[PDB]
Amino acid sequence: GSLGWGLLFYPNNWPAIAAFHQATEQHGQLMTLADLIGFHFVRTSMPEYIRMVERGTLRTFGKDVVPVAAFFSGFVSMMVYFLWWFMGRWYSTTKVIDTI
Amino acid sequence: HGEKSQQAFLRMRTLNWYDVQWSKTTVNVNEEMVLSGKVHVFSAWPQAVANPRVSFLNAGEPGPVLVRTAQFIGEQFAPRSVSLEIGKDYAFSINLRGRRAGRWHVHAQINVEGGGPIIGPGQWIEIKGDMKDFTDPVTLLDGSTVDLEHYGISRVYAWHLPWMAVGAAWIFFWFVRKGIITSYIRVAEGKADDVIGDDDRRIGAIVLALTILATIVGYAVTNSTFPRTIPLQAGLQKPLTPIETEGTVGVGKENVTTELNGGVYKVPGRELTINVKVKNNTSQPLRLGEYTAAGLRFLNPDVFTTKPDFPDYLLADRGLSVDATPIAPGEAKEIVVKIQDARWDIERLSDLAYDTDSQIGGLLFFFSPDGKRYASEIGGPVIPKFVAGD
Amino acid sequence: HGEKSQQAFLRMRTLNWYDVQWSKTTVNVNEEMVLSGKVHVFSAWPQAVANPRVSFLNAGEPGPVLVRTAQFIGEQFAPRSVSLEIGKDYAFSINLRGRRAGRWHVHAQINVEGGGPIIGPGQWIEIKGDMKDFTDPVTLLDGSTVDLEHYGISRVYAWHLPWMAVGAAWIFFWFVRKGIITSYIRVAEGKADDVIGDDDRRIGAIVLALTILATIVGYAVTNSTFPRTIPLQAGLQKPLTPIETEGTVGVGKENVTTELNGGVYKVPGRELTINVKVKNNTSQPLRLGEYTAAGLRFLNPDVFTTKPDFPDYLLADRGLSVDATPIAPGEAKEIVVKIQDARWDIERLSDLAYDTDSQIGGLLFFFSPDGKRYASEIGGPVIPKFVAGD
Amino acid sequence: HGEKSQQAFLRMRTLNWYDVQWSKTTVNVNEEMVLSGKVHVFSAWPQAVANPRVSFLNAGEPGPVLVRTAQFIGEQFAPRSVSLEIGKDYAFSINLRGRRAGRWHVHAQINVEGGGPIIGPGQWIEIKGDMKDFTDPVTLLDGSTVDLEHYGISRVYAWHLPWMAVGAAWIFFWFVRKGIITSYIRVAEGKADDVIGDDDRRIGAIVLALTILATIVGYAVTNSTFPRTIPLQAGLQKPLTPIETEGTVGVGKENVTTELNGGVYKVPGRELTINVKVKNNTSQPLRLGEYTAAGLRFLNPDVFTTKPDFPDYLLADRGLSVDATPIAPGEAKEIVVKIQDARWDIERLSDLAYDTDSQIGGLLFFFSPDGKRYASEIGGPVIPKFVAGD
Ligand SMILES: [Cu+2]
Ligand SMILES: [Cu+2]
Ligand SMILES: [Cu+2]
Repeated sequence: GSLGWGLLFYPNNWPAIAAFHQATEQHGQLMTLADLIGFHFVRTSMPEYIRMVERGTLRTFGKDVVPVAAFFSGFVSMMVYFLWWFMGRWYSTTKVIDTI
Repeated sequence: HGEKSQQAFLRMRTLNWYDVQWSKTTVNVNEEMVLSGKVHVFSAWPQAVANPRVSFLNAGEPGPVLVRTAQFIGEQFAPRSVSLEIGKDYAFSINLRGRRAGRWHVHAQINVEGGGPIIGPGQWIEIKGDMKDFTDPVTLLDGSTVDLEHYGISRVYAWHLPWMAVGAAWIFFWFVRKGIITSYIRVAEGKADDVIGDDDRRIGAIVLALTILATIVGYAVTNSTFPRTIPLQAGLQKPLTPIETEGTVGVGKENVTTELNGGVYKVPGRELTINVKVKNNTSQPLRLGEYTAAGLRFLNPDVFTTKPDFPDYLLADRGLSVDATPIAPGEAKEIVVKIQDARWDIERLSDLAYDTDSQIGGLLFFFSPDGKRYASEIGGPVIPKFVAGD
Repeated sequence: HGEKSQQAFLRMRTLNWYDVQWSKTTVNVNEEMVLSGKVHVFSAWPQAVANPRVSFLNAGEPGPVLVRTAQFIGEQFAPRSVSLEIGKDYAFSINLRGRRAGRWHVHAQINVEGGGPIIGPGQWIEIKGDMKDFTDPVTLLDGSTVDLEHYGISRVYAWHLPWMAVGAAWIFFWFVRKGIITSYIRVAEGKADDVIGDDDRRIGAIVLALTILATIVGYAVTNSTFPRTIPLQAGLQKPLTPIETEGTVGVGKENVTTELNGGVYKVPGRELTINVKVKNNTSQPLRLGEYTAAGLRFLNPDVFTTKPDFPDYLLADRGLSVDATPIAPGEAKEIVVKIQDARWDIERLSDLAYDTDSQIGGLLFFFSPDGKRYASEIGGPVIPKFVAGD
Repeated sequence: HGEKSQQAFLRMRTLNWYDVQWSKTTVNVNEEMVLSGKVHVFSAWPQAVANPRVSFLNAGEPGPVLVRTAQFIGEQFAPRSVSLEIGKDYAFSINLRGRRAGRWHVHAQINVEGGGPIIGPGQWIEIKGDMKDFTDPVTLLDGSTVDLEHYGISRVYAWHLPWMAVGAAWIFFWFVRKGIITSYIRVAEGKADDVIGDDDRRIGAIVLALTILATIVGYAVTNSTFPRTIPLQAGLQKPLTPIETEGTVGVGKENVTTELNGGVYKVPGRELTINVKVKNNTSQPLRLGEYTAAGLRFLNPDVFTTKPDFPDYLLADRGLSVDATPIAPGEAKEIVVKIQDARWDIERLSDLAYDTDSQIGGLLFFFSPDGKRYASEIGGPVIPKFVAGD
């Protein structure tokens, strides 16, 4: 269940997302439209650097950045799932207690 | 706009703002004003604030009342984070296209990594027109144009709302097909199994098959439109080039040097008295004409006989005086400077008594016979005088 | 050897590798080749990668096919971590004794603290002999020699296997003396106590007394042999001395200066076109003869009429051209440079379109009439041209 | 006083201490001695110790046997944390008012952020008088004086002890009003409810009303007394100014340059033999007169014919020798220096064999014909000679 949920995320977002990952040249630099939408419509409190998006590493090999992300998101969602199932259960509790 | 509430001492001992200018204090929707200025990165950068190794230039304004078309600092196009070096000055500018009709108070603004926002000066900027008319636009690498105000929003809804409808079908289906109470009761008794069992599971495997299909389709289509695409472009820009003209603190063969040597401000107040051990160091006689704090200007009306164009608010005409006795060249002189104005109190800089560091910061502006401006940095501990009168 | 897969932009904008040489591309077992070169620590060091304040020089090779006998960088013996400063060049070299018969592709390599490995160039190095014959050796402070390949491994086994056997005795003893099912059943019923109770406990206290004894003994013996011993030697080495010759980026009175001013690479590609604002700055006229990226060389066949000794692979003869019009001294000139080669695609540098920072880095080589080489650093945003076709 | 136990190589390769002086080696209670000196921030700062970017100057002494009246370093009044730049020298001094009668061994001390304490030299300091007599005092901004030794302690007890008594009332009240055992048993049976129920709760609501009222009062009062008050003043001080005189390592046109080029100490030991590749670089002939390590002085009795005033302990007269052959100007010479003294061993510096960095650190002191002192920094790997002995 969760492994699917993990994998399908990016795929099912792509359709709405691709449009904004089209490239523009701005003042001799490359930007995606998205970056630019951000840059344009000014947020008082949102300096690029706060972002927490991919910025490259030496241990990336490929061409693989999304597949690994999604498989990882899948495998971890297994654990979250369990815990949250049993918490769904704990929250479904009809236990009545005697005093406060 | 909240600059008033920030800690006084911090505003004074981080970024020193000067020569801030607004192209036009009125624009039409789509008309393209520009805000610019220069900033000196104070030398004794406070502990409270991250090192400005990672910073970001910004237009301080209540949302996108103006689109930003581009901005530059340290002679770089700076839509990403940039390093500022302690002690240097940088020049910047922001290209702002009017968008929303009103009267907005737009600021120069820089944020430091683990520091927060530092707000510069701000000027009211009357915009007129109808927002309806605002466009961008922008040109792709493929050469085509897109109006950003609208581009892509169609395609989004196109994918989002269908699926939300689908999701809502799935719910209302099973709900009205086997109620809540009905199916609770069933389950609560023996069964269950009345509630599900195939071919409820046939419906499921089919609905699922269509979902995945709908995805592989939606993917391959949106992969055909837009078969280019690049990842978000992020990360710290190459080091900036500071200002080298002239001078411009610690730049050039000639310059002024100011030590702070004692201060006192009244509490409550409006007044500050400081003794300044000036050295000069140029080859012209220098009169001190201006002192800037948090974008506040304090002018010697002996030097500023008139009387600059600069938002109220903000701009004082009592940064006085000396004995107008021009000093050098070579001369080393300690000179009592009184700074008095309601703005010092109005801009909560008298609430320096509340701070965990009773310390002043900022730039001093010395002028020659002719125009020539020479800048030196002033800073250090000032003591409060606790006065009566509430 | 995986350098191909690393992020393009990072490989180009971190370490700039040059003059890499391999003493001998063949060795006998015990025969003592050396790998050396120089590296320039790019100026605009990327966010993604730790500052190289902590780094380590290494031979990039599939295990100990060569023992390393020593290595040096920045004029220091560097068997421990060392600082590299952004903007500087360092020269290094690694003394490598053949050990394992084959054909290995050995690299220059440096790793950064929180960055990872940066792989330099690599050359195949045919080793021959029998591994059996490999020795070291090495000399202690007491004066004696030891063959490292073997030293110590006796004494280890001596102490490890006895105790493993002892461990196994202990198990097999209690196992066959009261079985699993037997003792389970005993315990499962009332008792228990049949299973243990002294003098199972006497065996215990004894086996233990011998164990501890065995330890105090083995200790005091191995304390007698080797009564000297020092703790492992670790920590960051004193700062290095960079190269001052000559020049060698930003060193000396004379030099070239290149600004990047616009770039374009084709996608998919083989080609890069860049406009370079060169200034010079020397006192000789300069022709641009080479460009290095990830250890990739791009040569102007006008300047490299022949045609250097350098692993394939890696070494292109299309870093051309100019109008061969030697520029200066004094001259400031912007000059279209085309770089074209299958190696740029083969080393995945065309996968720069995949990266989060579309940006080039590396060294430019200008030459005088005579030999004299003048090095300037080049870097900055290049744009992709999205092309159809194979 | 524990300097002995700290790791040898670390005390040597961090802070290099010189010209430490104590105003008076005797004082009366209230009499105001002063400890001063200079320190050179070693250039190859060990990995083990935080960068000294955040440090703090201190009087190493067993509690407030001397109040500190003030202190200074890098030409600043330094009651807060300060930055020390690697490779520079700073001068400091501490103003120490006697307080407790005895014979204390008082040190110069600096602590680094993520480092720990570094202890300078220490001198015995006989105090006499009766502590009863010790005062401060100190002046408020309002102009009044207060004896610190006593100020405020009154008011404190005044508020604490009453409340503690109140607390103890509350407890003894309920205790003897309804027992432990009684109330346990009541609760244990049906009730409970016998134990509490209003008007036990009337007592509570009242006691609480008084408590809060006791607070609002005590607040308002203590708000009337002292209606001024500022928050604790904290944070890293503006950068220091190093020593520029003269010189003083890497300062001025003239200077000495010492490389280390091999070392050997005996284990166990008292001896150190090092070859030093001196260069000079001044314009006078230089004789090497002193070598300092962890506050330890090693003197050439050829140069120190007499024979300074300096705590024992600590001060050797066998930092010898050369062939007293004054070297330069211009002359570059490699010179075997023997350092031998019981102090080297007594100060556990011979326990360098125990360290994870067998490396030496410190300052060399060359003198001219006349007085003039020239300082150069020595450091790096020294090898142990493992000699027969305990
Ligand atoms: Cu505002
Ligand atoms: Cu390889
Ligand atoms: Cu002591």
